[PDB]
Amino acid sequence: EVEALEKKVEALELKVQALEKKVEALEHGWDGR
Amino acid sequence: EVEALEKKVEALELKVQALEKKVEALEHGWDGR
Amino acid sequence: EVEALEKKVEALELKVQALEKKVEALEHGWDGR
Repeated sequence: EVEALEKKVEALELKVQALEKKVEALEHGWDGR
Repeated sequence: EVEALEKKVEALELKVQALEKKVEALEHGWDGR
Repeated sequence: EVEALEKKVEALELKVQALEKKVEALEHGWDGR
């Protein structure tokens, strides 16, 4: 159970990081995004 | 404890999915968004 | 293990909340964002 929750949490960390990069690019207009 | 953390994690999965849909719509201009 | 996962999950909750605020501001044009 705990090891599987570790997996889900790390998967969420990656998804959140990807969202952060995309949202920062939209906010700041990076490379015309 | 573990069952409650499962709940928090699934709640985060849904919030992240909703954010992904919204960010993809902004990036791609879906339906004029 | 469990206490550390609680920490990671709450950190994700804060990151997701910040993303939600930023995405809602982009969607709605709050304050010219």
